[PDB]
Amino acid sequence: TSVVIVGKISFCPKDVLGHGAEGTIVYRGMFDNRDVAVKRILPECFSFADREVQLLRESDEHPNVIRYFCTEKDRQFQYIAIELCAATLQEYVEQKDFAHLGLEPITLLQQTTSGLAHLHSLNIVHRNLKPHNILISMPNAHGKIKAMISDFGLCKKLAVGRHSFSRRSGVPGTEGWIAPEMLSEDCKENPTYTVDIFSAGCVFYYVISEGSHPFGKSLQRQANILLGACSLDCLHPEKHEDVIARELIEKMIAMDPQKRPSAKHVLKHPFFWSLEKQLQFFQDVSDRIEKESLDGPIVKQLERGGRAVVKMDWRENITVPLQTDLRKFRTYKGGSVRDLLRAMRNKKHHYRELPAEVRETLGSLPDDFVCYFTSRFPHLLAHTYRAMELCSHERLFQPYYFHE
Ligand SMILES: Cc1nn(C)cc1-c1cc(C(=O)Nc2c(Cl)ccc(NS(=O)(=O)c3ccccc3F)c2F)c2ncnc(N)c2c1
Repeated sequence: TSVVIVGKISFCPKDVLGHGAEGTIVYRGMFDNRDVAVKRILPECFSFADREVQLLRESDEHPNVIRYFCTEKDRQFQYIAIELCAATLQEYVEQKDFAHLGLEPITLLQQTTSGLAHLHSLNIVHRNLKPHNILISMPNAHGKIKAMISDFGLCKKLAVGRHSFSRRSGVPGTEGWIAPEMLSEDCKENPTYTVDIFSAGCVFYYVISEGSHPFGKSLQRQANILLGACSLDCLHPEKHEDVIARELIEKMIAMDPQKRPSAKHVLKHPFFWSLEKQLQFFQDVSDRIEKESLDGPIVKQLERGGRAVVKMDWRENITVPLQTDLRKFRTYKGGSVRDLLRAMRNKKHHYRELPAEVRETLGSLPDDFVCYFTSRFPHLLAHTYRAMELCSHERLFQPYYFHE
C-alpha cells in the first residue's frame, strides 16, 4: 500500500479522485513538493494524450484554462500532472451552501466564459463542456477561487478561416449537454464554435438553479434538446435578475446555432454587470437619446412594447416622495420608457441637492438607487439592452456590447 514514483511525480494509488475514459484514473499526488492531480493513461490512449498535451504546450496560457505541470512515462503507462483543484463544478454545485457565497457562483461562470473565449480565439472548439470537467481551484492568499476548463479529449483545432467542422468525426460529446446540431436527423449546416455556447448555456442554468438542467431530468435531456423542449422554471419572469439571466440563457441554448451569442458577446451581457455598471448603462442611454426625435428609429424602437415595461403609467408605480419631487419643474409621459429613463438620469445627476425624504426613498448611489427602479420595473434593463443594440457600434456603448 506504498507510494508509486515515476520521475518527479509521486502518488499513492489509494488517493483516487475519480475514474473515466475506460482505464484512465485520476489520483491525487505530488510533483516538485506541490499538491497535484495525476491522470494515468493506458497505451491505447498514448496517441490522443500526446495530441492534447502538444495542443496545450503550444497554445497561449490563460488563468481559466487548466495548465499541466509535467508529463511522465514508464514502460507501461503515461502520466499527466496538473494543479490540484478543490472540486469539479459539479461537486461544487451539489455540495456548497450557496447562501454564504454571494456572487462567487456568477464569477465562476464569468471565468468559464473567459476561458472559452480564449480557446475560441485560438481556433479551438472544446465540444465537451460540462460541470464535471470545469475545475474549481484551491483558494489563493485572499481566499478567492477560479474556474478552469479541462478535458480536451474531444476538442478540435480548426484551420484558419474555417468556420466549422464535420459532425461525423469523433464522439458527439456527453449526453444531456450536446448541441442539437450534433445529433439531429435533418441538419444542413455543420457544427461550429456555438456548440460550446449551447453547452455553456446549460451550465449557466445548472449553476444558478443549483442542479437543474434546461432540458429536464437526465433520461429526458437529449431527447428534449432535439425537440427544443427547454424549461427555465427557476427564473421568475418578474424578478429583474431572473429576467436578465433568462434573456442570456435562452439565447445561448437556442435551437438555431446562428442565434447563439459568441463567448465575447456573453462576456458583455448585463448578466455580469455590477449594480453601478447597470446604472451607468441607464445614464448613457438617457444621454444618447435626449436629443433624438421621438419619430427617429432609436426612440421608436425603444418605445415598442414599452407600455408593459413601464406598467402603463410608471408614475403610479414609484413611491410618493419621488412622485412629489418629479412635479417640481417639468412633466413626464407615464407610458414612455424614454421618460422613465429621463427621470432616473435627473435624480441621479441632481442627487446631492435632492430633498432628504427623496434621497431616503431612493437609497444611496449607486447600488440602492439603481435597484429602486429595477425592482419596480424588472423588464426595464432587459428591454433597454435589446432596444439599444442599434447603437452597439458607437464608441460610447463599447463597455456594454461586443462589436467589430
Ligand atoms: C474524474 C473526476 N471525478 N471526480 C468526482 C472528480 C474528478 C477530477 C478530475 C480531475 C482531472 O481530470 N484532472 C486532469 C488531469 Cl489530472 C490531467 C489532465 C486533464 N485534462 S486533459 O485534457 O487530459 C489535459 C491534457 C494535457 C494537459 C492538460 C490537460 F487538462 C484533467 F482534467 C481533477 N483534476 C484536478 N483536481 C481535481 N480535484 C480533479 C478531479
